[PDB]
Amino acid sequence: YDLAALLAEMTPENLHGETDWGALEGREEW
Amino acid sequence: YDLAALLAEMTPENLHGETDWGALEGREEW
Amino acid sequence: DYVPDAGHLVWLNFTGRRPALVLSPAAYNGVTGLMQACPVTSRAKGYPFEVTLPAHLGVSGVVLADHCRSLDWRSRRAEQLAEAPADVLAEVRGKLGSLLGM
Amino acid sequence: SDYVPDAGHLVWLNFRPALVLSPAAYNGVTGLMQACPVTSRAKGYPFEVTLPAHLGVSGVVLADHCRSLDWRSRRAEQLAEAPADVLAEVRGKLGSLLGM
Amino acid sequence: SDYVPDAGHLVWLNFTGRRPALVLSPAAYNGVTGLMQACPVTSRAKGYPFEVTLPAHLGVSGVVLADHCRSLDWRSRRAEQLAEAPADVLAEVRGKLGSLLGM
Amino acid sequence: DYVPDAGHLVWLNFTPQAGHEQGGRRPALVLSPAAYNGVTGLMQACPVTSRAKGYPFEVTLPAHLGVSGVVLADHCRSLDWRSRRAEQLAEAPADVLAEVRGKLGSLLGM
Repeated sequence: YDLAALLAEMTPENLHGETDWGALEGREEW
Repeated sequence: YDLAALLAEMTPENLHGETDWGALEGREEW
Repeated sequence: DYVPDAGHLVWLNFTGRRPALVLSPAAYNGVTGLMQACPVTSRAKGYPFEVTLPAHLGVSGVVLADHCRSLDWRSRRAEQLAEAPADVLAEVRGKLGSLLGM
Repeated sequence: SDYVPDAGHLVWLNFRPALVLSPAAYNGVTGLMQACPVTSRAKGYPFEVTLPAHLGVSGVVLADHCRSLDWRSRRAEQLAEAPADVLAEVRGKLGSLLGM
Repeated sequence: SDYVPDAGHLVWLNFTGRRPALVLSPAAYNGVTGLMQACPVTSRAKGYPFEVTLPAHLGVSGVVLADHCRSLDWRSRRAEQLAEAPADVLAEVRGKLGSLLGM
Repeated sequence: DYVPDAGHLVWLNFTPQAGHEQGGRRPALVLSPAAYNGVTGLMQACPVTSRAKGYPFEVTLPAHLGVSGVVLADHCRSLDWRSRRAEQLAEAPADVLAEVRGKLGSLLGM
């Protein structure tokens, strides 16, 4: 995959924010 | 409304992309 | 013979497709055939520019105050759906005005 | 590449010159901006603000045709900085139109 | 309770609800640390270029977000397998994510 | 208007702001490039911890960077850096960034 090809396809209309995994759990560092 | 306070509440998790109004119509210039 | 007025909620066509809150006054809208309006969406996220519509109006959701745009309401076949209360209009204008630097 | 439009910039956009109203603090986060088109004067454009000379583009800003749009997909590129009084006058006309 | 996630597994993971995720790290690492690197499945495909579709026969509702990979404690989130992704799905996820990471 | 770039060491202010080093303000090494970070508001970053206990995915930071410790390459994660008020701390040398990438790539099966 060409990174420039990938990034050029990103638009404000197709973004996904950070996945919600809730609070930190178990041995997760952050 | 203080703009800084509004802008500080925006996150990648609550953004709304550009509203799709389809093609330009009539006297809409752009 | 309908002319959208400030505070109207209208259906608007796009290529009746989508509701919108009219901000510009009928004096401008009637003469020009254009209007400034903000889209209504069901997808409420807590975005700071969202403005919640009250419950029993005939359309649900939030107005996106920062998504205002000039639209040709004649060509898009604007049809009145309901009217928003004065406070919703004031909150949309206040939030958009903040963004625009007014 | 690095460019984020700021309030008062004139920019080229694909679909071409536009005046940016919203600040970079909004524009860079959302990828959207509020901007008005630049064109030539016409009787049918009652809310025009004339541009001064030597800005790379001449004409009028159509204050009443301001709109939200995605500037990243349109390959926004800076053109110049409009003077503060051009921005203030556009804001003044658009604010009146919006019922503020 | 014997289960240890392995690379290519699709697992349910809890959060505070549950959602599927594609495991990228190998069971050898996952079993000894109790952690794993996994990419979330999202139900809303938008044509984002890091979305990776899954073959429909897997019965997963949504697409993998290859750039949303993160370390997760699969024991405390009660991972349970629901399917296994084919190798070409893994290759596409890793190819897109490796591109973004500068590999 | 800072946008993190790959190789940057940044401060991320996670929700427990109080308590300083006992709270959520963490340093991290950014792996994804600014051309992605600035558009999405997200980034792929690995956390930096002050103490190394010799695990195979640790990458030690050289001295005098302005932050000390180890990059935990196996804890790399996609995250929202805009909400966490990312602030640049330092620049990691290219050999640290290549070693973190090599270790994470091995963990991810590349």
